[PDB]
Amino acid sequence: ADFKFEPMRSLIYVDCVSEDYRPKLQRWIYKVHIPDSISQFEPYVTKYAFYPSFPIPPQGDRFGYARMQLTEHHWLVSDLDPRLEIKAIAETFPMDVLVWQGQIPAAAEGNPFIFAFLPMWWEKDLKGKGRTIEDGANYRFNMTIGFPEGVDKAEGEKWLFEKVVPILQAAPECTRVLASAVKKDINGCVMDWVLEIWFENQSGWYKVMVDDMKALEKPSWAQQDAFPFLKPYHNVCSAAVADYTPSNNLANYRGYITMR
Amino acid sequence: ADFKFEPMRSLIYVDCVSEDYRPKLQRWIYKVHIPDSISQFEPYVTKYAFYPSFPIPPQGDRFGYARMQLTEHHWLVSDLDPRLEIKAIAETFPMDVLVWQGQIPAAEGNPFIFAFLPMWWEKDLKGKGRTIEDGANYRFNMTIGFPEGVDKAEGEKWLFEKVVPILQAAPECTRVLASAVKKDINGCVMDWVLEIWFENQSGWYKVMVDDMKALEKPSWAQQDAFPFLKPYHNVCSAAVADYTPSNNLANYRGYITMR
Amino acid sequence: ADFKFEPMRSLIYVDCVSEDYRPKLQRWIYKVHIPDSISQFEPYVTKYAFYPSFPIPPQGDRFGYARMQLTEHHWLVSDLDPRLEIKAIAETFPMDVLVWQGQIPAAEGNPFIFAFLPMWWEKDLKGKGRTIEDGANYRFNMTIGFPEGVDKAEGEKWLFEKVVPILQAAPECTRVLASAVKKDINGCVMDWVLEIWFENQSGWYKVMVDDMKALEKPSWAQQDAFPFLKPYHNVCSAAVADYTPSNNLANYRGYITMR
Amino acid sequence: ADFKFEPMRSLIYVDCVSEDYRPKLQRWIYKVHIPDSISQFEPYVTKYAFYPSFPIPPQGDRFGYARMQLTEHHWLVSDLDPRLEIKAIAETFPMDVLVWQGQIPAAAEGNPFIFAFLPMWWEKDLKGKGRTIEDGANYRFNMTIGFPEGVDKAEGEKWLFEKVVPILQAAPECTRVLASAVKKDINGCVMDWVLEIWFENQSGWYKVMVDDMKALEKPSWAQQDAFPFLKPYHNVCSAAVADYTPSNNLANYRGYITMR
Amino acid sequence: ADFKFEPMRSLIYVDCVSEDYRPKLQRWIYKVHIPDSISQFEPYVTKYAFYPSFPIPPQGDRFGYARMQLTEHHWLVSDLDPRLEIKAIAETFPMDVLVWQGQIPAAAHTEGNPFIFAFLPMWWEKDLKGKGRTIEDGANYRFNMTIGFPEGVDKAEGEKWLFEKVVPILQAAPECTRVLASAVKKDINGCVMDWVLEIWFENQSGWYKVMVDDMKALEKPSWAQQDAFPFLKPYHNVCSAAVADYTPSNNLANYRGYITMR
Amino acid sequence: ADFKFEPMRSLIYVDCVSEDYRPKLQRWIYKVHIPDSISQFEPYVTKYAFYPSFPIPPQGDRFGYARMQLTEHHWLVSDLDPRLEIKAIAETFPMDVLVWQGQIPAAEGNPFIFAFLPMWWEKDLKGKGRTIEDGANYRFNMTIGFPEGVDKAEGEKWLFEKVVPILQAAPECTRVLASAVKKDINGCVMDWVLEIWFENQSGWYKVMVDDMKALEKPSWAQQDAFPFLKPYHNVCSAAVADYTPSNNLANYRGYITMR
Ligand SMILES: O=C(/C(O)=C/c1ccc(O)c(O)c1)c1c(O)cc(O)cc1O
Ligand SMILES: O=C(/C(O)=C/c1ccc(O)c(O)c1)c1c(O)cc(O)cc1O
Ligand SMILES: O=C(/C(O)=C/c1ccc(O)c(O)c1)c1c(O)cc(O)cc1O
Ligand SMILES: O=C(/C(O)=C/c1ccc(O)c(O)c1)c1c(O)cc(O)cc1O
Ligand SMILES: O=C(/C(O)=C/c1ccc(O)c(O)c1)c1c(O)cc(O)cc1O
Ligand SMILES: O=C(/C(O)=C/c1ccc(O)c(O)c1)c1c(O)cc(O)cc1O
Ligand SMILES: [Cl-]
Ligand SMILES: [Cl-]
Ligand SMILES: [Cl-]
Ligand SMILES: [Cl-]
Ligand SMILES: [Cl-]
Ligand SMILES: [Cl-]
Ligand SMILES: [Cl-]
Ligand SMILES: [Cl-]
Ligand SMILES: [Cl-]
Ligand SMILES: [Cl-]
Ligand SMILES: [Cl-]
Ligand SMILES: [Cl-]
Ligand SMILES: [Cl-]
Ligand SMILES: [Cl-]
Ligand SMILES: [Cl-]
Ligand SMILES: [Cl-]
Ligand SMILES: [Cl-]
Ligand SMILES: [Cl-]
Ligand SMILES: [Cl-]
Ligand SMILES: [Cl-]
Ligand SMILES: [Cl-]
Ligand SMILES: [Cl-]
Ligand SMILES: [Cl-]
Ligand SMILES: [Cl-]
Ligand SMILES: [Cl-]
Ligand SMILES: [Cl-]
Ligand SMILES: [K+]
Ligand SMILES: [K+]
Ligand SMILES: [K+]
Repeated sequence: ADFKFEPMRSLIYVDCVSEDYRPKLQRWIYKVHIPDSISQFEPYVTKYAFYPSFPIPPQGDRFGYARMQLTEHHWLVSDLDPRLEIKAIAETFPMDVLVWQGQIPAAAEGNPFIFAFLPMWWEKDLKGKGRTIEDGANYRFNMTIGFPEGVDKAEGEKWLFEKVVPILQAAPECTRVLASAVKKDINGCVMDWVLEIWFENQSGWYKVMVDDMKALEKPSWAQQDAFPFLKPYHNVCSAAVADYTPSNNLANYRGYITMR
Repeated sequence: ADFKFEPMRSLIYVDCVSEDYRPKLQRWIYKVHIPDSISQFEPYVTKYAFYPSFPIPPQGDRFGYARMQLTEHHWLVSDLDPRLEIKAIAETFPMDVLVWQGQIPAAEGNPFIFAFLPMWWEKDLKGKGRTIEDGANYRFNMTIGFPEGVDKAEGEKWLFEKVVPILQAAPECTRVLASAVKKDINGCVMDWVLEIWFENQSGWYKVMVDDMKALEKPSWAQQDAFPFLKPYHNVCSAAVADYTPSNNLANYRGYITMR
Repeated sequence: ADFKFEPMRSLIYVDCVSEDYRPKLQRWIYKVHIPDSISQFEPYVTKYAFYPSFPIPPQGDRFGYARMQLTEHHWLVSDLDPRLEIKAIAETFPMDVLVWQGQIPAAEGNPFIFAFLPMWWEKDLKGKGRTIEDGANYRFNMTIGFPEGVDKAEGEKWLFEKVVPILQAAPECTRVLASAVKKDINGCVMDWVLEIWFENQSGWYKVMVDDMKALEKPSWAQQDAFPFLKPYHNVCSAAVADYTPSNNLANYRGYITMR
Repeated sequence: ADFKFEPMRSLIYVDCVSEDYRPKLQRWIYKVHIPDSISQFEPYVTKYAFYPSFPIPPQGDRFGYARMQLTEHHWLVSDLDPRLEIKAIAETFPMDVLVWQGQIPAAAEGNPFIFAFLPMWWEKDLKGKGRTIEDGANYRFNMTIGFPEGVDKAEGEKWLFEKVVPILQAAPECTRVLASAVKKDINGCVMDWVLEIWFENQSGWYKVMVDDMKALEKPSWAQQDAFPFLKPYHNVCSAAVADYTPSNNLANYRGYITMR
Repeated sequence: ADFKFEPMRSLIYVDCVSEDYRPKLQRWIYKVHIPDSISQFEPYVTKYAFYPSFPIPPQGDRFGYARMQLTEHHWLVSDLDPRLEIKAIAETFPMDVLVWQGQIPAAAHTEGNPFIFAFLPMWWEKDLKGKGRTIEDGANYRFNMTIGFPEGVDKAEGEKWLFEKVVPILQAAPECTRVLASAVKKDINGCVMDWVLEIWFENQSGWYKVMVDDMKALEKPSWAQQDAFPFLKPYHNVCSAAVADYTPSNNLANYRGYITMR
Repeated sequence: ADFKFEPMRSLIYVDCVSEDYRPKLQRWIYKVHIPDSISQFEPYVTKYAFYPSFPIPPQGDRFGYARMQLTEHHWLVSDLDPRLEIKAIAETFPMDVLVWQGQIPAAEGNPFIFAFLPMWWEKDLKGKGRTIEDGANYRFNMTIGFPEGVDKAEGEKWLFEKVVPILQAAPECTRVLASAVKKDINGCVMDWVLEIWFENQSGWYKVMVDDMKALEKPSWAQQDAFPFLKPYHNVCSAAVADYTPSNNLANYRGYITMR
């Protein structure tokens, strides 16, 4: 049977729940996970990249801040096609990785693995159209949200656009707003939206995403007292990243060369 | 909604209208334009290459000769899909680029010619079976668009029944390939892209200038001699080599400057 | 017209019929064939790799053992689409290559076996979940095609109900994978591709020679022992490693010679 | 005249004095500084790499912790040879870079530029000889020190190797100790030693470098009350880094590709 | 015996004497010469690059203008050490290449131009104008020129002329943004050239204004081999190229074989 | 203190004493040894390459034939300088590697042969001027060390006045190169490295076995026939191709596994 041409960009929000885990998690990612991954999908993934998160900002924990990285893939086919379950070589994946990323708690309950599929192009351009790289360095705050069980999706959308987006648009500190609807049909991801919101720096982020958002009234479905009113790491995940990453893995990886 | 699998090769004819602009245009292309471009389409363009033009030959001006390069992309999806208009980072594009390439004057402006094609040539009209072992080629790539109110079928008939026979008769011409432009993608005025190979500039001239004097002047002619089309508007061209070092998705390592 | 999205993995079984031909065949493959191939299909082939065969094992000749390599491509479109027949530059292909690989004699010629598959194995029959951490594999890749007038369904039933169970039972065998050949693409005579992993040559021999002695000789047998198929015509194979340095779209930098 | 074969490894300790500067400094480093640098020394530098610092640990400020990265070069000739002062193209260097790194304040004192030359091979192997990458992920604490004005160098050396290093050796948390003398003859660097001290993690670092070092008595020349007893960023600089960096710039750099 | 550490930058001035030869010469360079060269010196050459020449400017012929490229190597050891003459695989080098480049004439009837291979230190010895120029300051038209004074001209006198008569005209011209110079290492391979200069402009017009028009003010030296600056015999005592800041042909990093256009 | 500029090429003769060890040895070399090595010497080694050996020829065992590969390094400094003994990260080195290569048995082990040379061959004795255009070479690289108490000058005289003239006379032999081993670096027992080219295995055998029967057996002979030296102890060799894909500082991208 045929395989469908299904170009998509996916994002995984990778946390590191303790600094003591960082060397181990980082080693697994770069030493073990990259080659396993390329080995499997080189023929049908056109880009595979890691975007290390900037230092967690103040109150970033309330946004499900990924303290390790964003993992980004560009697919030509759906990885959730059941035919793609068969692999000559399976990935080397210690259960410890789940501890390091917080999927399993210190045994807190655990945090889910958030793997959001999107179209390759942003669906909505809500602020900053025409911005070039010449305009300067961006503090790029990528955030995914999923409305809690039994909140009507259209009602969540209405909240987002009526209440939240206008505050982003109004803030001179915010230079760019982009959004896409999560493709729910692919893997049953709980998230509904991915937004990217750019600032000049952490202080700008905080002014807008913490101080300006104090004006919002608390929705009836709120799972925390303040914006984003969603349960950290379960219904909201995020990372602040730079414009550039050296970890463009299909082009740039040359093995796990160690420092002398 | 779905995105359609639309594998295509595109060619852009990049001129440099004065030698005094060459350093600036070349810098923009290699220093600024490459990274902006790769940044945008790395996931759905499988090849992105520049083919620097050989020195403009005698009477090359009459063929809309691109004095900088051909720019070549291989796409997996149509770039003219409206959904692809949204970009996180837009390209850095000074207005001066338009002057350098001759789109804007600083007597008359020339259009930006961006022709989409299938990835494989539709017609193989001479030289089938030629290998790289057979020698170095002077590859004359030429695109033409018939003027307003010329029946396309009539233009096609002229091309294939009058023009190509002259190419076939010349032993100096080693290869003829052609494809119809995909006009449905971006409204390009051009109708055909041909590639015509010679051994060298003198062969090109003997055939494309001297042998073509035998053609009679069509009624729609916009100039007295072949190609009878308005330079840079209804005909563009470049002569290029078999190989380019500028295979940008594989070969680019930043704008390293000479010491 | 449209081109169909047709992701496929293909395998070619490349023999070297005499050791005296090995330097010449290897030179052609790496010096001439790689650049010709990349030149043609860079935009619509996502991976192009050679897997050198391990030394031919005892009785390997009876399995149509490829003494040079497996050649592997990953395609986004069918290479047998008639539109893909047209190429600006054709491959440089000396007739001697056919001699070296045994397609023609300098007793009897062997066919060119080019099998198209889906990119993912259809059947996982032993060893699901094996990781690279579990150790080095001796990977025996084997393709078979039932002789003329053997019912395909009957051959399939034999393969999966008689042959594969012997593989499954052997502790020496760590992995069994299989896919049906896509016969609709290029008319390949082969019906199945299997990959069967061992620890080493001795394990391969214990299972593929000694354990297979238990099989009844089918009525259609073309040789007395498993695989009961005519070497190089109805069975081809190679044993290869997990890794190859010849990942050609990523790793090739020209034919640099030893000092 | 001849050029001397002078193989050396150099380290630069690159700070970022405010989180608000991080995007700008990081952009300059990766977008502007890399190509300028490669352009100049590609023919006589065999390796050029950046090692991003792990998050600053508790009390890391007291160690002159470089909040951006270590910059590492391997030279075949001395960069301080006066003939090497001439360059066709000079580096693009906004004065703001000095602000971002803390060399100058915002329009005697910011912090000096610390550029330490070493031999390519560590001179002293004081703990953990034989360690392989198979033995696990390392938290690699690289630290350079320079004794203050009018402290006898031999006396400082004796203190380092007879008082400080024994505490490192006694700690099971410390898996590796390496040291080299700074080549002072190259560029007049104030630093005298570079050490690298490995731990499993941040907690190990802190247990040893803060808690175990409380047992040291305060030298007469001390410029702060606790180990390392040297003035942060002036007489001590440091960074904790991983075994691997994706920023192996002579091999891995493909231009400043921006995230979509 | 020991090999001496001898870091050097070399330049070869590669001409193409007819446009009809360009496809063949270019094919040889990129298809045959690159891999042969890398095969030989990968272990002791740290950079190998080609800088294609800009279109020959007006009166460029009088400057021994190389119509193909500059070839640039960075050596760790002297290639003229006699021990380096032995090579497992020798370069494939048809005598036709010499025709294409103008070293020999095309066909026996009843001199061409010499091969100019100049060794330099890796760093310019003299920075005479434009110190501190960055890439941010804009695109350069980089005119690289090598000169060798004719037989029986005192070298010190030639030097004094160069630096005290010629360079001041460059200094006075606002069109000229950079002047760099090094003495040729004559001890390596007996090259006739004495100096390599690089002189930067914004563009061809600037080059011409300065190197042709402003130089008309020079008086003609007694040793002159032509009436106008540079007063030296084209291709024999003067060679040159105008090149860009950047080349895609950084061959040790960038070469992936002779991939042909579709 | 200073480090001396000491440009050298070194060769290591890597055997594989049983086919059952080949997957494991090959995995260690490509998965573990490459990154460990690059990690250590990237800043002062300009080239690091593996040349896989062709199949062992008839009687190749008598020449200490390396059944895995030649390992080749180009150094800027002496790796045997005692200061280079200190390394942040030591190589991961299972003792089994010594079994696989035959240094240790599962009576007698074979030594590790690591020969340092100048980067350029000292003697060109046949085939000067041969280019890659002249064809594919079967390159037989052989190192020899005269036994204890044989005068070195006498061995040299034998090599160059008795052995090499047989190579010179044979039309099957297209190239002879030789260098003296640098004994001062690491105490290597070997005295010479030669490379001797043929067209193929048959040519190798005709010359190195049949033509060498004419030599009289030296008094110091450790075996009856040429090379008259103890296999793997006083003679080691490999036949290799002109090209290797394993140019490790340029070409390595991690241990990507076959699908
Ligand atoms: O990036 C991760 C990853 O493996 C994604 C992925 C790729 C291919 C698949 O078939 C698939 O199901 C998932 C990733 C990561 O970056 C960190 C982790 O802990 C786990 C991951 O899967
Ligand atoms: O090649 C050019 C180019 O930018 C093509 C292109 C790329 C991405 C798109 O989305 C698109 O619509 C077009 C190009 C060039 O080479 C020179 C120029 O002056 C302008 C160009 O666009
Ligand atoms: O791999 C080979 C190859 O060329 C396959 C192929 C590609 C495109 C086509 O149109 C086609 O018909 C075949 C290959 C090889 O690896 C070795 C050979 O000797 C010949 C080959 O074709
Ligand atoms: O490492 C930096 C740097 O400037 C190095 C250097 C190398 C060679 C020279 O001749 C020279 O003058 C300087 C560096 C860096 O890597 C990051 C920064 O943010 C600032 C730096 O100076
Ligand atoms: O690069 C060229 C070249 O041949 C250099 C060289 C190297 C070693 C030698 O011993 C020697 O004599 C020369 C070169 C080129 O790149 C292009 C040309 O057109 C001509 C050249 O010589
Ligand atoms: O390449 C090998 C190797 O390790 C060489 C080497 C490097 C540095 C040293 O200090 C040293 O003593 C040796 C190598 C190989 O390629 C295969 C092997 O089996 C063993 C090796 O050492
Ligand atoms: Cl913590
Ligand atoms: Cl586990
Ligand atoms: Cl900025
Ligand atoms: Cl709360
Ligand atoms: Cl749809
Ligand atoms: Cl019109
Ligand atoms: Cl008619
Ligand atoms: Cl006209
Ligand atoms: Cl259709
Ligand atoms: Cl044989
Ligand atoms: Cl049959
Ligand atoms: Cl049976
Ligand atoms: Cl039989
Ligand atoms: Cl690549
Ligand atoms: Cl801060
Ligand atoms: Cl002080
Ligand atoms: Cl204090
Ligand atoms: Cl000496
Ligand atoms: Cl400019
Ligand atoms: Cl003269
Ligand atoms: Cl004159
Ligand atoms: Cl590289
Ligand atoms: Cl065996
Ligand atoms: Cl051959
Ligand atoms: Cl002995
Ligand atoms: Cl014997
Ligand atoms: K204390
Ligand atoms: K004059
Ligand atoms: K004998």
